[PDB]
Amino acid sequence: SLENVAFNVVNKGHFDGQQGEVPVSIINNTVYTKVDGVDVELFENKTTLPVNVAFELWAKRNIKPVPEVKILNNLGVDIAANTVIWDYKRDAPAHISTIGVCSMTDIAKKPTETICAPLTVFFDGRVDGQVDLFRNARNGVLITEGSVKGLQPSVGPKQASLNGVTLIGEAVKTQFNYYKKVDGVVQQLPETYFTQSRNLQEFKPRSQMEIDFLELAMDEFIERYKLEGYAFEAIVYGDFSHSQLGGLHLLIGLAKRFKESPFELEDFIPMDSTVKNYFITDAQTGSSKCVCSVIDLLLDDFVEIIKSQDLSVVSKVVKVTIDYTEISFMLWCKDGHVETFYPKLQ
Amino acid sequence: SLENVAFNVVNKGHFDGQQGEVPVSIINNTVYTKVDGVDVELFENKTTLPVNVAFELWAKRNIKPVPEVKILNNLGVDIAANTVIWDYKRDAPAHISTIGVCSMTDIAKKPTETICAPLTVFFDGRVDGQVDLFRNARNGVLITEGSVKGLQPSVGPKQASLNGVTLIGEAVKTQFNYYKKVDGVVQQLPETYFTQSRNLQEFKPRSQMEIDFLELAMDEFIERYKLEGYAFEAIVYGDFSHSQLGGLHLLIGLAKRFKESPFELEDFIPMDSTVKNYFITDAQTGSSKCVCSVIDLLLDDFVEIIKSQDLSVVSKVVKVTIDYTEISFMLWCKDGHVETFYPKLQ
Amino acid sequence: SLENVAFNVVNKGHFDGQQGEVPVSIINNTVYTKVDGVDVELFENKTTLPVNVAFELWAKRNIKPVPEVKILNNLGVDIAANTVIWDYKRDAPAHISTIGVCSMTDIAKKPTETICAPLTVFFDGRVDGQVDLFRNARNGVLITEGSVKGLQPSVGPKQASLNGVTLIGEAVKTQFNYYKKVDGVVQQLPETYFTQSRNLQEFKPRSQMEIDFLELAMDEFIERYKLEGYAFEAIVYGDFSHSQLGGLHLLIGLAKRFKESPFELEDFIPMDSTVKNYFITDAQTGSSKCVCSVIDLLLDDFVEIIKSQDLSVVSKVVKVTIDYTEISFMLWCKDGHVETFYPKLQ
Amino acid sequence: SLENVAFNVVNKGHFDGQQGEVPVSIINNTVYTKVDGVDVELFENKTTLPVNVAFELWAKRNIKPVPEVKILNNLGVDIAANTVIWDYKRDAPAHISTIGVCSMTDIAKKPTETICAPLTVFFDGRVDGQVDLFRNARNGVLITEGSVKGLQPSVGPKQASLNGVTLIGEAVKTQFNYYKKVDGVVQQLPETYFTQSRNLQEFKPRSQMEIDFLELAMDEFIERYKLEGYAFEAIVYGDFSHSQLGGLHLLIGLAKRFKESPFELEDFIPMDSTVKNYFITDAQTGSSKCVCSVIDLLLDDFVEIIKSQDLSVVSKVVKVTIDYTEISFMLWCKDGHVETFYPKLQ
Amino acid sequence: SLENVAFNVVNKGHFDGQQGEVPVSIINNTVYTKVDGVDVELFENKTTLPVNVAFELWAKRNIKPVPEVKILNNLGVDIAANTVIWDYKRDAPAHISTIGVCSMTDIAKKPTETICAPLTVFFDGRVDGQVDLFRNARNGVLITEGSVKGLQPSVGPKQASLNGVTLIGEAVKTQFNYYKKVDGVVQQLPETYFTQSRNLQEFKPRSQMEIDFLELAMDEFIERYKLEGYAFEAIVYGDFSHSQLGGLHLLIGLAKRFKESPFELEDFIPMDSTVKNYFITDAQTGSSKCVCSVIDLLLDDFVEIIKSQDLSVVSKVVKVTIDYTEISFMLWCKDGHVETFYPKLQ
Repeated sequence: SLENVAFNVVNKGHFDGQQGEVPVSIINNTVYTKVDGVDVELFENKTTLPVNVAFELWAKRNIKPVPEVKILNNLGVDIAANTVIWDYKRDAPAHISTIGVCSMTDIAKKPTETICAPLTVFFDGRVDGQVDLFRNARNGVLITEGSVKGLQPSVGPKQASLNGVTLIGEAVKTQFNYYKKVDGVVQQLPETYFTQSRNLQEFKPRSQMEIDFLELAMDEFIERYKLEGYAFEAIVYGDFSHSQLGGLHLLIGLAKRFKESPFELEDFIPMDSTVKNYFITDAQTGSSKCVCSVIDLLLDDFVEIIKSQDLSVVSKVVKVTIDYTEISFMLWCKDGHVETFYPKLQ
Repeated sequence: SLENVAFNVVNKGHFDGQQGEVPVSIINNTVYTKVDGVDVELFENKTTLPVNVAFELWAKRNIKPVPEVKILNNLGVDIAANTVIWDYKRDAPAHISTIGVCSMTDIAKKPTETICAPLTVFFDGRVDGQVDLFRNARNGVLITEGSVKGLQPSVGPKQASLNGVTLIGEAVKTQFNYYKKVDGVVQQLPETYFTQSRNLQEFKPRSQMEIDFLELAMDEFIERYKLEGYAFEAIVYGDFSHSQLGGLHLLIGLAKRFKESPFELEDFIPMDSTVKNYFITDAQTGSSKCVCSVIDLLLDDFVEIIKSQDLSVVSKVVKVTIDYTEISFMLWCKDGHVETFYPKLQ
Repeated sequence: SLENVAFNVVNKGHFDGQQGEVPVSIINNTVYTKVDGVDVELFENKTTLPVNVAFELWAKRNIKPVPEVKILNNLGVDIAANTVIWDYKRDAPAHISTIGVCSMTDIAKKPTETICAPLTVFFDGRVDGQVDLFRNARNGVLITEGSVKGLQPSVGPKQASLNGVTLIGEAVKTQFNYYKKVDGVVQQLPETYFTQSRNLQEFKPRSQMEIDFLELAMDEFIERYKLEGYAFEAIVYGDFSHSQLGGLHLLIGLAKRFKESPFELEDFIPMDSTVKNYFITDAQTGSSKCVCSVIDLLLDDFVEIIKSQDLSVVSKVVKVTIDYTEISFMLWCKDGHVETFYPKLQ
Repeated sequence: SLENVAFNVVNKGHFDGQQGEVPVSIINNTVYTKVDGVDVELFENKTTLPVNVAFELWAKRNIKPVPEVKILNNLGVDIAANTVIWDYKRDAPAHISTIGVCSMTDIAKKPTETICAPLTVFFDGRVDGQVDLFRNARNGVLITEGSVKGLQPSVGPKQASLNGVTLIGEAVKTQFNYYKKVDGVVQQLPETYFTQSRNLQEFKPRSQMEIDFLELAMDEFIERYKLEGYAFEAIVYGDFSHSQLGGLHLLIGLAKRFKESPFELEDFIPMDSTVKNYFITDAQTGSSKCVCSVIDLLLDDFVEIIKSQDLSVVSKVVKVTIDYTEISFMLWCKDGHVETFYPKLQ
Repeated sequence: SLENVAFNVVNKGHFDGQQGEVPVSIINNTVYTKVDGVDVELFENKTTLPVNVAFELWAKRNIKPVPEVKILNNLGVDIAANTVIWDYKRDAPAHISTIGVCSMTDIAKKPTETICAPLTVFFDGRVDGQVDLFRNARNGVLITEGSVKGLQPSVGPKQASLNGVTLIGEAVKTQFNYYKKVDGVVQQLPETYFTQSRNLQEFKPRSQMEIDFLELAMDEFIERYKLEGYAFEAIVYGDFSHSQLGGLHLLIGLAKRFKESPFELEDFIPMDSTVKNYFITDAQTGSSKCVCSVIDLLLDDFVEIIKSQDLSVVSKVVKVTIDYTEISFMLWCKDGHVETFYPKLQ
């Protein structure tokens, strides 16, 4: 019930299944509740769904640490089992349909129904009975905080999403084991690098090499870590000398530049992806690139990736498994050294 | 509950207090329900209220014969006791607030609370206990289908409103006895004429004089009923010879003209009133008046009113009690005969 | 393209696949085009879809005679193959998804894809290759204007829908042969009666018994056709003597009453169904029923149905196959004669 | 002022320049006023303009007989001098800009400013000083009810538009003399036929030939008026024997067909033009044409036009001056008789 | 007038009663004005009121230092006398109705009318004649910057709200004397603590103990101020070791934590109250509580409150008068020391 959902929201901050109702008014894609005679905004609908439907899905969103939406997208997750994964990047539910959550968006009450068999259902082992549900599911992705009998685990990212806050858990567990079934057969998830899901204005180094990159100058870091011939001056640090911005394809380089000269990042596709494209405008020099592909990889991981390449090729597409998906990089080299390395197709 | 209100609407045509819910989507000031996977419109909000609030008030509207909104307005009714009077002219609730109906519009649960004491509460004797509630109310209007002990009744209009259909009841009782209390004192409602609440395109004569007016020509009807010197040719039949339309202040004359030449009536204040103002454009001659005051009185009643006037005055304002309210008419006369008679202030 | 769709609409009345564009402005769920410098409304979105999506689906609607939406719903049709069935009752597409029509609503380009296998796809034999597509479809409904090799046909209703106009075709063929496949197996469609899809204000008799019903009085028609003991006075003609309206469950009886006394029909679920529920208010007597189940059966067909019943039962649920679906009727009888016969569950 | 405009609307039906204000609430592209504590709708914005701007322009619309919008469009009128021409077909102002009417839409206060020199300003001689303004205007169209010194008049249509009602005036003058200036030079308006601006459901014959067409059968009318060899059976009466509707390009033929069999006319470009295109669906036969060009010419005028053609040509484009604009007709003939005659380019 | 209100807004920043008008366009719940031919946004309606009504109320808001909305709510203020109190937390007027401000929201022109007698009217002594109006008011709250003859004052908070900025005035007076009348009798306002209305990201200590709390560690501050046995480690500093966040019920503790580790505060009821509830998510540890009751009391005041309690009780509800209202705290103790102290009912 709309009024019951609003009662739960005003009294517990989210839907907890408590009984009770409050007066609700809907207007301008917004849900208001009346507190002491004055209307108070509870929810502004930013989705393509009806306002009441979006309000109910947002109230019933998972408030426990959940995998980032990019991870679920790369795993082909189409729907979640008896929960709502809220996409905080889009301010919308991460999946079109639900299973036993909202009457307007449900396609089934339980993930065992025939409509969910072709779909890759997301299962959370922390909920009782979902491991068995995944065991009997034709297609599904399972996350657990521990081991599963007879199933080889895939270690996921250290970080997870908690109410829209991406963090590495200390008081809560955010590292999950990932399991995937396709057509009833348990798959072996590929060995992968993971993006760190960091922010430009709140960048924090997670390794010694990243610390050195942030504090040391360009030449000192390049010489210290034996990174001559890999075009780190352009790929990571970025070139701001021409009207068209060069390189700057790692979030750590953008953060280092932002520390000295705050610039502009236009996120013209505001969603959660392994590779993010930005319309970057440098506020100090005026160098700008309309499509700048940025990936937030650990600098140690990116150094390993670039050093594992074969430099004796002019043009070559590099396939790297990042966040359980294959990211294709363009590798331009000359005279046995790198001239360019960015995610292709920007 | 919104969903429960919609369940009642889809299963019973209105709110009947039945338990159950249906999937509901709200968009574009419209309430949709999902029937077999496709959204079906249940209600389009034409009010100034929030869409869900208006939907709930419309579902809980009185489906029994109720007094016309103009009658309640003339009696000073500000609010109804535990019911919603729906104004079908405005497609909106007839009163801003409610008593024990909708959480968003309620000012009280029962009419006995202190907030309802200054307000003139509408009481329906057909509902059990409302006669006693009116007896203890400081201000109120009571309607009954029978007598009330110790209270002198006022006979109201023969017709009432049934789901937006104004009719004189045959299988149901539409004539009510009216009682009014002001500051705890029972008032004597004035003797009044009543408008017939008829429509232009569905006009039906309710008296022999009206039949004669509709069939007989102007001169024959005027001579037959001894109506010489009262300007019936202009006041009732209307003058379509000049660019500015003359007279035509009785609905029966407009209906007679519409039978021969269908014309235009712009209702620029679409509400329920004893006197209606129209922007009339005659489609045959081009005569038009931007403000034409029309009252739907019984022709026999209007003849009595015009013949009860004193013709030996040049200009005089005539006060007639119509629908429990005082309607002021302008009476222009010359040489002991009427030149004009219309509701004043148009 | 939105602009190309609008170009086709302004130049051909619907989408015909012609190249060209016109200036388009979208506002207030409405599509406007500019003709000679002034904006002209092309489409008002009454659906739950985005305005541009609904505009494109409406432009690409089938303009050939198509089965009524109620027939497709009773056959379990979930989606149409490479066409849009427009539901003119709801002013919306009859199906949520499309196959190769609109990028925003498509789930597949051709009905042969895996996503369409569980769905009952609607196939039109008048389109080249759709008979073969239906032959290879797991679930589907096929309509043809002629015979299909090896497939036993089911004769459908005489009438079809042509641009929202239900008619029995003379210059065009509106009677179709119906074929159904469930899980790859051709089904035998049950022998059924068909509703006539007539309107109250435009009722036309399609049989001699209907003509007699319309012209003859109650007693004369009942005695002429040997209809004593089947409660035709209540079930068909209707009882307007009490406050609660009695019977009136056939559209022909409502039309006969409307001819003498125009009344009110509130269609509180405005969709296309075999059985329609109305909030009926009789304008002459005041008799009203909030839920009146009305079915537009041929009077000869209804007489056969009521005479095929076993009168020696007090209460019995009658299952009649109407419009390829099972309609359940309540049959109350006493002393070997009918007291009541209406669609159950109103 | 918005509130002053609403005061004028509620007290006079339109803007009359009276002082005073009323409480106004704007919501959902609708202007509401509060009468006795309840909001009453004054105006629903159907234009592309802001709701308050459209409300002000609608209140200040010309309430005197004005030329039909199609006539002003054919004369190239871009703007009106100190008045608003309301297009009742579109429920919008006929011109984008105004001169001294509304602050949001004004481009000038008087038509003498430099911005109005390239524009063809509409002048009304019935307003004092507008004849002199037109005399000094570079581009303009003048209408008068009488003669103008030194200017040769062009006799316009007998009918005009009065508050959205097209009529031939009896108590008011609706026939105007038309004058046009282009680049400061008085033009000679071409001799033209005029459309009658009649409606399908309210068709009234304006000539003896039209009366005969309506009452007499096809063969009798064709033989009586010597109309053999001009394909009147198809062009005017229409062919309903095939799936594609044939002919029916005169409003009188559509009205004659509508008298016997009411059909469907989808006006997919709802504006005012000399030639109207309809998506016609015949409800009796099923014959339908998505683009049917219909012109409402006097039948005597159309007979003269078709008889003034040279029948000894296979294909020929006929240019007819109708409503001060050149309408191009396609004329297909064989063996010295007409096979087809419709407005070209439908 | 809407246009006059907009003129005042564009020329003075708010309504000052100046004459003049500017072109105004209303669309999408937004008021635009035209400056040099381009529309400029003046106001975005975030209220439940009509856009023009909300715009007028916002323009006429009090721009002088006014009591915080929480204070007026705790005093039972229902309406303000001839002024608008704008609630900047909700971006809406603090009261539903007005007295002599806006025609659409006024219930009276002066606070002396009968409709305002049951309501607690807010009076501002800084406006001439409002002290006398409060003297004759049945129910009211009066604020003055000085003494009132014969009335015992209540010293209010040091801070007030100035155009949405809460500050302790230096060039202006923000400390008011408060007076309350209920049913015509002057009340004695209870002795109370006052919240400091500080922000998390702009926290500034207002006492020496607060400075020590911010700079000193947990153990040093607890030992210095003799705060052993009152569970300051949990109640104020907060526990971030478990998945469920513990304590953290004082804004100073949240600010201290935010200084070291910026976290998330979801204000799911965005209004002004003495006790605020937040959905807190700690970005460093992952500890989160969906309902965290936070009160911004002076740390010296909270120490006095917690030390004035009787520790020899297991469970006890503590009633503290804060901001002229009774705040109920839960006090759990064991072995003569505090285990928990938070506002109850979160």
